[PDB]
Amino acid sequence: GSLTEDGLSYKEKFVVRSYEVGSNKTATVETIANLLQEVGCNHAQSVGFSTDGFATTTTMRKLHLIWVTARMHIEIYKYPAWGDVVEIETWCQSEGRIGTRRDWILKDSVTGEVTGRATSKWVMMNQDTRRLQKVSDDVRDEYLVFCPQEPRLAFPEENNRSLKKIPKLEDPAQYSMIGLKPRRADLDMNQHVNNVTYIGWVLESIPQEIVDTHELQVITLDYRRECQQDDVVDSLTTTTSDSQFLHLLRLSGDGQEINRGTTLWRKK
Amino acid sequence: GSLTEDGLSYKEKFVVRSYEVGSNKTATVETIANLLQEVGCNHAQSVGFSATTTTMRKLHLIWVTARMHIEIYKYPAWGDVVEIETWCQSEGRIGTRRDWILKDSVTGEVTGRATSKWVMMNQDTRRLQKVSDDVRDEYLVFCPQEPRLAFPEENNRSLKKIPKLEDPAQYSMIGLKPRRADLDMNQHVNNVTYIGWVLESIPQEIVDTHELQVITLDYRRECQQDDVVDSLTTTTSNDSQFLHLLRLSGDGQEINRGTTLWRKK
Ligand SMILES: Cc1cccc(C(=O)O)c1N
Ligand SMILES: Cc1cccc(C(=O)O)c1N
Ligand SMILES: Cc1cccc(C(=O)O)c1N
Repeated sequence: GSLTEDGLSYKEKFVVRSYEVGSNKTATVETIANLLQEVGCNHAQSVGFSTDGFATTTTMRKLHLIWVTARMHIEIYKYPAWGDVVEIETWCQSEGRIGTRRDWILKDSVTGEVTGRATSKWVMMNQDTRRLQKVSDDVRDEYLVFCPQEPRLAFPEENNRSLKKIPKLEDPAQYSMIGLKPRRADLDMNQHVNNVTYIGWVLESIPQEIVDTHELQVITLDYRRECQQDDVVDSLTTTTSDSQFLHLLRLSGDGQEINRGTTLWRKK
Repeated sequence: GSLTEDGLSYKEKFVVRSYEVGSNKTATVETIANLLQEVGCNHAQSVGFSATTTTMRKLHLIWVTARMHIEIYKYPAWGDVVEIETWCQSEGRIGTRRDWILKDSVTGEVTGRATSKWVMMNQDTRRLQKVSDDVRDEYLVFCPQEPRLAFPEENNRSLKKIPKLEDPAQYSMIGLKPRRADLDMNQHVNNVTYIGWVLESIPQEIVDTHELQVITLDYRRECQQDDVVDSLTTTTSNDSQFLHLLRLSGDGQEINRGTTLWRKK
């Protein structure tokens, strides 16, 4: 990949792998989310944040700070097929003075048509205590120059789906997958559960009959609390409707909420 | 990637991704096994295959992994370019072997090697069978004529009868279940998932202080989408060796057996 001419965004092409596709011989949404992470991490390396940290800035490393996702919203129009080339463009923007947004646009490498778009919100956490830490300036200065000055949104529309508030799923859930546990392949380089794993866990409670006859169009996922290496998760889903579902991930023990989300599915 | 000049092997470069590395910021052995599968699949596409030949598809025959042996000297770091070369070799009526060599794309040094055994099986009855002359003739042209081994030992450590782990196991990870990300395009559990499951029963203290050097894994039966697996490990031994067994949580049916060798970091 490479930075664009103005140095305010990063672009990269990926060839969809054999093990990256599902039943339809097209990329899974988890493969997509992994590619968004990879282009985001290559964008960080191209602006001088080395591979000694997981896309953390130089001042973040001095403060023992890491990045944590607060929200993820992905919309796919066409999933790339096995062997197809997909080009992803990514950029960052501070959101006033609370968090940081990372957006992506996915395109067909040949025709240039937009096949997908994503947006995410990020906050910082102390890697040792695992407490969310407030940005008291200085950190913003270290990366402001790397953001577009004028607002640039992947979802520029008024009242788009990425801005919607998510309610908490009421018991009893219509569908469930219980006793989900992460394995070592689910962890990132900081030994935290990869943000993509929670997408896989939310989708575990969707009935196979929906998965086989419909395609995932939109997923919005809020991250409230991290799942630890020794935690057990329960995935709950209820139909709210195109098929729409409300999702909740909670710890098997005490029932503490870790994620809430919604998904929209289109018939094939 | 591309076939080599003689068309008897296939080569491909890969850039190690952020999500493909572990705590050491180097590729996990599961990432390596996924890349071996990918270059093996691309080799098959380059020679006109599906995996299956014309006569295999008429006889309802498929290829299935019987054994996998991987040895890693240096795991590539996040961002490093790794070049993998792969080829197949006939084993007569027994089946076929697929070998791989991993190299540092910059220096050319061999950083790893792998070998696998494949047997034919009727897709309906699940019965393993000998390779017929008609089937063999359909793929011998794509194999090197002179034998070419990734492990050119006469009495190699890759090939040896793995014993069955005796109960009680020293270590265990129980109730492992595959999720949709663990399935391949045919909705079968990906062969690499079994490596991840075997490694789940290794104590974290060994993982943090040691690097995996050798893994040998036998495949006896496939885990279904609705199955639950138990991973069992016992130390057999600066080097630590373990004996492994994967079995179904219910009836205790064996699905895999293996061994791993680890070296202090
Ligand atoms: C550390 C980091 C940087 C940029 C993107 C991601 C992501 O997972 O999408 C990520 N985890
Ligand atoms: C503005 C900006 C661009 C590329 C990467 C980062 C980062 O935090 O890794 C970042 N903050
Ligand atoms: C030599 C060779 C290359 C690629 C695939 C096959 C196969 O039969 O699946 C094979 N036998």
